[PDB]
Amino acid sequence: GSSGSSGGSSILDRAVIEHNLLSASKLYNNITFEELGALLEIPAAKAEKIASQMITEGRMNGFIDQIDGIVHFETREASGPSSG
Repeated sequence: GSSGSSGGSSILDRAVIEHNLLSASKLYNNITFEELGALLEIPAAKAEKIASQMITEGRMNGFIDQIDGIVHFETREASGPSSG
């Protein structure tokens, strides 16, 4: 299984990615690791881990879809199904 797996390569501004992740979460309703990484200029592997790390860090709200490999971001003014 030839997977990306990007350890150390670029030490770009990690803060930017963190914010960008939050910015995109408020911008792009949904984006893939490939695109997300292209936005942060980072690899999907990094954006994937970062995205996941962000959620775990509480920085980002939502979950990562491994079924479609898309990052599910939260949208302003949202809750879900009708509770009751």
